[PDB]
Amino acid sequence: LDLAGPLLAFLFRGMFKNLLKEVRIYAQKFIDRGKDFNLELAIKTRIISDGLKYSLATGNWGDQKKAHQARAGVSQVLNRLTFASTLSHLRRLNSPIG
Amino acid sequence: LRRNEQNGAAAHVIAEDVKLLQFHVATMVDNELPGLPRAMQKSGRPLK
Amino acid sequence: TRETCQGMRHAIYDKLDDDGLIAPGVRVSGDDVIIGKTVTLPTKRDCSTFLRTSETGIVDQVMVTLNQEGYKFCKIRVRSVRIPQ
Amino acid sequence: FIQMSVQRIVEDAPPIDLQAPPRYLLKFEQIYLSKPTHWERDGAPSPMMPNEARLRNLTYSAPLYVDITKTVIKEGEEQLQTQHQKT
Amino acid sequence: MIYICGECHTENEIKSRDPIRCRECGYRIMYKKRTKRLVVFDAR
Amino acid sequence: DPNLWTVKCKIGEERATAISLMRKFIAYQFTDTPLQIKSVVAPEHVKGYIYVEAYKQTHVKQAIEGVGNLRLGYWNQQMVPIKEMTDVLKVVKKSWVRLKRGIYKDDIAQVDYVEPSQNTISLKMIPRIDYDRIKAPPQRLFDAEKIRSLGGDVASDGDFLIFEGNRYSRKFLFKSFAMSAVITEGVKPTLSELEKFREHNFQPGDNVEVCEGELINLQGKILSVDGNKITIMPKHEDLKDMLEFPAQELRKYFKMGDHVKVIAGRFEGDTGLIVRVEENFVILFSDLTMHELKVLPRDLQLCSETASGWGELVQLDPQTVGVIVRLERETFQVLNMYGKVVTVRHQVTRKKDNRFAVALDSEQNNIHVKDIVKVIDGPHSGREGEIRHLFRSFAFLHCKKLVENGGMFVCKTRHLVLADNELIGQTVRISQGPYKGYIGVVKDATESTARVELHSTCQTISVDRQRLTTV
Amino acid sequence: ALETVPKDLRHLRACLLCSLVKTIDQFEYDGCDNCDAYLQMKGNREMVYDCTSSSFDGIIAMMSPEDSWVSKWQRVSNFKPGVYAVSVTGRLPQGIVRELKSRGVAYKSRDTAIKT
Amino acid sequence: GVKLLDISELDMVGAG
RNA sequence: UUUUGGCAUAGUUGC
Ligand SMILES: [Zn+2]
Ligand SMILES: [Zn+2]
Repeated sequence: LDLAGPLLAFLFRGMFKNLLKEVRIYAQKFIDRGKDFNLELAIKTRIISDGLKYSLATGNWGDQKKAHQARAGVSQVLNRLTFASTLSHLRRLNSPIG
Repeated sequence: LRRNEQNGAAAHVIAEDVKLLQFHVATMVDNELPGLPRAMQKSGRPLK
Repeated sequence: TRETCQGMRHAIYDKLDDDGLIAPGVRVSGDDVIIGKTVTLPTKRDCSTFLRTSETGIVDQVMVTLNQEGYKFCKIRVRSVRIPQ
Repeated sequence: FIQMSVQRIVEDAPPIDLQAPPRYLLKFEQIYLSKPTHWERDGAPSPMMPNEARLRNLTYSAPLYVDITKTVIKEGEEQLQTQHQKT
Repeated sequence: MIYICGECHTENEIKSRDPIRCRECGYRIMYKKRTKRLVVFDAR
Repeated sequence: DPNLWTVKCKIGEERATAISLMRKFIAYQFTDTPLQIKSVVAPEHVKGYIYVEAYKQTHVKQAIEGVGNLRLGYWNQQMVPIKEMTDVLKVVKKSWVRLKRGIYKDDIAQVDYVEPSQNTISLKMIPRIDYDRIKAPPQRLFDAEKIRSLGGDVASDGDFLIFEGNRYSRKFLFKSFAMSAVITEGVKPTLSELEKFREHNFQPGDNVEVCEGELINLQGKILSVDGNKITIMPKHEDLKDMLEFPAQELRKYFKMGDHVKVIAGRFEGDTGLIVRVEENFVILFSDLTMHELKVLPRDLQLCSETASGWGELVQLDPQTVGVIVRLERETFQVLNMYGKVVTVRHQVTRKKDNRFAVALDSEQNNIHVKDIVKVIDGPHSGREGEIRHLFRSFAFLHCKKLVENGGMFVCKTRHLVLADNELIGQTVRISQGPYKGYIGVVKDATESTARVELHSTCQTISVDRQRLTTV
Repeated sequence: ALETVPKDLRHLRACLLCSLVKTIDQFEYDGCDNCDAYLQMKGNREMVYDCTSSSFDGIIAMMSPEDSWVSKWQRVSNFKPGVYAVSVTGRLPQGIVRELKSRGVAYKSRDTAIKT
Repeated sequence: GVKLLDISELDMVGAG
């Protein structure tokens, strides 16, 4: 049962690889130009922040362009109608069809 | 493609443009093809 | 107003105040306006927020704040008592 | 996830080296988190209670930082190591 | 019109073209004052 | 010989890629990693990819390694076919120019003075500016007073002027620009541009004769068309075979008493019928008017559509309405109630026409729109016209025979003969009836009753206005 | 060598004789890298303006003309490697052409275009 | 392990 | 003096 831990770890691994690619290309630009890149400008924080925010915002899980086969239905609007309903939604576990 | 004919452009580039036009019209009439994958809209959905 | 917005929906607008918002504690039907808001044509036209046209209620609490960008945005909680029927 | 898996993922990531020649090495060493903070239009930090985020349509999120060690080798028998802390 | 700061209850008027801010707290949530229109209730 | 292989490259950076690969070749021609490719081609007008000359694809892949710009072609490559290798290098090709870059892209510019230094040429242009009023556009004449008034970067030497990024102008912009930044061949401006600063037209269905040759005097209907040497396919009279004629051998001949339209000239757009076919002076009369129109044979086409030859009510001012009597490029010819034809701008207001309006003729007979009415008194006495618009004391009459103002005139109506409740949204209080005690707001109001949304309960009900008392 | 290669994209001009593409600075400082001995535009800007073209289409990075069918079609096989132009708009005056012909160099036009 | 920072150690670089 | 207005995949819920 992957809880929030392995879930966020997997998505963080993906987004961190993407950020590594981004900083690689951005550093390569100035390094081939013949000067030192600004490391503060090398990073673009929207890969991780807006990425996780997206993946929780719509329920899609995986890369945003990979939505064709990226499994969705992980992050859901919290059931706020009764205290018992909120508890039951907190502890819910879903088996994919697969 | 019309400009390429009016340019007297090369045959292979014209043929590849014709291939692209073939794929695009086939996708317009049918974006569920068995051949080339589905065309997207630069947003991330196949077109209706 | 009809004299400044040359495109509008037929309804009452006097419930709102000068800020284009309704004061809490006003008893409202589904066809009323809760947020007086309008866009400038490239005079102006309305895109104000009405209530869901199946109910009535009381505008319970109107909160005003700034969004993540910093634009003035408001939430309005509407009460409606429900007697068993 | 926060206390172990983020840090161990960062450790498991390989170092990055680039060639123009100026050779480079990029290393990520330690991770840092503050509490959920909030910046207004003026960019002023403040603590963000979750009710404020729920009310103002914000995201109850904390900033993340990593110390980044950039060691550049100009092929003159030298390794200029500069560390950027809390990036 | 008049609004109440959501933290320290500072009543304050705000114009139609200035961002909201508590005049003694700096807080950035405001609530409208109660309507001054006659409101009545049948007790049924 | 080796074969050319296509490699996808970054768009707009092919020549830089070729320079980089040549530098790489020279930098590794003596090493243990030699580039075994032979040559690199980055054509000028072929944008997006380049060609590499080699005997193998493995040579291509091992040579382009280390080049990021070609990474989209790194995994796979496509060989140019053997028969199309010539086509890689096959290349084809007080005046007026057109500037390339800037906001004046593809704008006609008159070459005023050519600098012999061969760096720039002085060009006369029409400014596409807002005079520093919107920015913090179409062509219009350069207004000196406006940009003097608005201020900003502006320097004045009478008609001579400097403004907004060293733009030079006089009376019209007059600025220097590089010849490489303009096109010095193939502009061909129009007559309108001249004011600012042979042809063949054969259509299918048209009838053409033969003016010379062994097939002279054969009238036939056009089927096809081409540019210069048409090799036409005309369906002649009493001939099932299809013959051949170029553009020069034909002429737009037409028998009398047939539909004719004018393709160009002063008489363009008007339809009609040709009467007598002289040698070259073909005389016709329009469907609108009965005036002689003399045209060349080439200025006629066979088109069977009806003539177009509209009539909208507009407000000249709140005191006087107006009826459009001609539609023009930038103005309306409007005929008003007074009978005075005026010429007004596009930005009069459209009045709500009242098609059910009733007017009285001179004999106390009710008359409505589309009614044929005779004018017995007034300046237009004797005429008879169809009513199209109405006023309190005026009526506009259309008449096809009258060739003036599209047949539209106006006469006074007496010189013709036929041939919101205040209670709405008001807080109220039920002072009478079963609903006494309560408070509500008036949604709808009538003469007798009024809807009230009841504040107390979740309903709205109707009550007599006598039962209401305002707060 | 690298002296033949242009340094930047601005004011690229193609020669009228051998279609050699270079900047105006390189024509001013080096002349023609193939046939300056037959033209002598080094040390004179007006000679460059008379002997080079402001309008060209196509560019070839001729690296190995000895084994290039491209050079066979463009007739640049016996020249040195460099940046050549495929089609060149322009023409030398009659004096320079006559002087070249008196030295045994007939002027073949590099305008290989299909003019309509 | 991941270290914690107090709000006073957050420099005002996010505004610059 | 007359009102308008979106398509989408995903998620949950109800016989
Ligand atoms: Zn406060
Ligand atoms: Zn030369």
